[PDB]
Amino acid sequence: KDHQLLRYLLDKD
Amino acid sequence: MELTPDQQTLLHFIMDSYNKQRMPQEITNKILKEAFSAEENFLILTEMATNHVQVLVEFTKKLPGFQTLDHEDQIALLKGSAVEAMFLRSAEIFNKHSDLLEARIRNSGISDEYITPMFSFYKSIGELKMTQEEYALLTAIVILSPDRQYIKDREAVEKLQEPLLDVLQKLCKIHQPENPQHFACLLGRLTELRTFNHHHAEMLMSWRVHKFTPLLCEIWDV
Ligand SMILES: Cc1cc(OCc2c(-c3c(Cl)cncc3Cl)noc2C(C)C)ccc1-c1ccc2c(C(=O)O)cn(C)c2c1
Repeated sequence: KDHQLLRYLLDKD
Repeated sequence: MELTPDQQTLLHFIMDSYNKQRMPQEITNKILKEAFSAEENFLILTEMATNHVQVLVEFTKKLPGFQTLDHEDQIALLKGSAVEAMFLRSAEIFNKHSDLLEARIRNSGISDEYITPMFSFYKSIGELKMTQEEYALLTAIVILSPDRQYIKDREAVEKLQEPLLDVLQKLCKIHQPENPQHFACLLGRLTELRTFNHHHAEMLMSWRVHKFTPLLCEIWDV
């Protein structure tokens, strides 16, 4: 599990 | 000499997205009201950098074709462009309160080794008198750099970046028809931006003594 926050922001709406 | 409808559409999506960015008033009030000390000053810069990385993700997602790229290459493009985009934006704001911000930067426990080239870049940016379109397109061209580390499909990136360099050049020809070197000076800013990556790495690497934010730790592998 890497860049969890970054992925959350990128993958959110 | 004019942009084609297709180029006008592309430029329009970029400007619209660039124009949405903002620094929350919660943060700006701190620049004005918080204590003045190397420790506090460093913490404020940290909060600003974090808010910017967020603004940067929102801007990138709206860049034409970005979301059609491989999901991991999207991550790699953001991690490799964050410092560069953050310096470009800093430049912009500094060249258009700022007094206190400048003072905090110069007193945040950061070496002149870094501060010096930083303020010199702000100067050369200012001397260019860049338009908002120039700042937005340069920011996107910096983000869509096909040569970053860990990118799996570089050609898919080239396809997105090329059309932006084409529009930026045309804008230079239409708005500065008598100064054929204008485009060239913008590229000089692209190469100058890259030098901040090493500098930034040393600022991070070499002052372990310190916790940043979760967002910054991931983008900069802290
Ligand atoms: C103006 C600044 C500085 C900043 O510093 C963040 C840092 C830098 C460093 C330095 Cl000092 C200068 N340039 C680039 C780097 Cl990257 N070096 O280390 C750090 C932190 C991690 C300690 C981070 C973010 C902003 C910033 C961004 C956008 C806006 C903005 C708007 O968009 O409307 C309004 N304001 C006042 C802004 C401030």
